[PDB]
Amino acid sequence: PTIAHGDGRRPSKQRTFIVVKNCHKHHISTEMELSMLDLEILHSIPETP
Amino acid sequence: NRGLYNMVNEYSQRLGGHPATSNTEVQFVVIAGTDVFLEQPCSFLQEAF
Repeated sequence: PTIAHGDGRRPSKQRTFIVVKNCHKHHISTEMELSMLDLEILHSIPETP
Repeated sequence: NRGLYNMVNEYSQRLGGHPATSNTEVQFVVIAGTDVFLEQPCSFLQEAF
């Protein structure tokens, strides 16, 4: 909005501001090691205590 | 020289006459006086600090 005046100035009209904001995506990745040995142990079946 | 009360009314009511402008590199004289407003007590009693 805008005040009306009494003196002689160039009166700014009914302004309207369109403003936009864009999103930011964030990626995160860490690497964990797992050996082949314990994985191949996991893929088997146990029979001995 | 119109009187003390006349000078006090002349100080507060309007500009005493031809002050500096606003937000410009070099000081001009403001002529329209649309959106500037100031008082100048140096011009009121005619001395400088």
